[PDB]
Amino acid sequence: SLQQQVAQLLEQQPTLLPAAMAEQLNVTEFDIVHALPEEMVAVVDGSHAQTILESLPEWGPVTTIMTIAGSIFEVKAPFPKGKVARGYYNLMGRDGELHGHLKLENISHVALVSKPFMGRESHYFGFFTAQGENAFKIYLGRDEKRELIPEQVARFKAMQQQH
Amino acid sequence: MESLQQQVAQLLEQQPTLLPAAMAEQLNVTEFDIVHALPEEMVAVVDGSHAQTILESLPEWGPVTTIMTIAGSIFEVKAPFPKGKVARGYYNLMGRDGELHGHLKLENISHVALVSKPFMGRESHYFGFFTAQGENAFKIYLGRDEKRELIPEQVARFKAMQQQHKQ
Repeated sequence: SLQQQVAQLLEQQPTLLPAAMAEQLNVTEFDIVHALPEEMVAVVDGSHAQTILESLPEWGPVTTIMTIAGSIFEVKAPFPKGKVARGYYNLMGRDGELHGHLKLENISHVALVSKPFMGRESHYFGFFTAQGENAFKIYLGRDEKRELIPEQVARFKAMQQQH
Repeated sequence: MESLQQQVAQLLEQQPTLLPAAMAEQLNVTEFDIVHALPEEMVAVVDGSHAQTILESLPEWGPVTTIMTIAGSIFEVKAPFPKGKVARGYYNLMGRDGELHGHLKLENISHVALVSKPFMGRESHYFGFFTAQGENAFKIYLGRDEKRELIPEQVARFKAMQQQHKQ
């Protein structure tokens, strides 16, 4: 299939994030995610990710990344809690946190993903669409030092196969 | 069959709550077309070439709310605006604590709008950033205090800016 059809580049062409390889292979970033090595990804049913999202505050510091029009926005803070109101998954941040409303209903799939970049591991949650597009991602937060909380990564790997 | 301007004004008086994106769906146009069709007093449109400059002025302003929309999900950052420096591909943001971090492609912003349109029945102002396609990349709303009111300084500054680019 595709995974096999191009694992040449990863990580022989190291440093290639899924979104960009999508272009070389002309398939959704999700297609790449599916095509990633089993070690690398942990694909999940996308329906009602509000509970996985609800677990997020416990984790600690995280970085929330959304990219629109080629601009990248990231907020480095603990994930907000949340409640469902007016049909959406709404805000629950108090300070320096993330707001405000998340239509998760349009999220078809969630992929827990861990791919090392530039000689360094990288672990995040990738949120997708039926279209396969990448709505946004949650990268594991980091200490004062450049990388990750040791407690969190354990949860990340613990996710596969399931808790 | 009226001008887009007339359709939009009509839409204002009949459905004030409607956001310009929603309006965009309503009349089957890009968001820039509505914002540009808004009543003359209500909006200034400045070249995207000046985008950077405007952002460079914002860290002084104080706390603002940067909002973006992806896949029906809306994301808001209530914080002051980070200073920035152009490196490699982008205008890179230097965020501290609560401030937002990122890399903005100011080259792919063809237009910047200063829009004074009431939000949820209240006084509201925002900077809109538009691609060449006419889609709204992101918005920067003027900040509110704890008592839910705007900040006099920000509104004075923003109004003066509108006035400038109104020629």
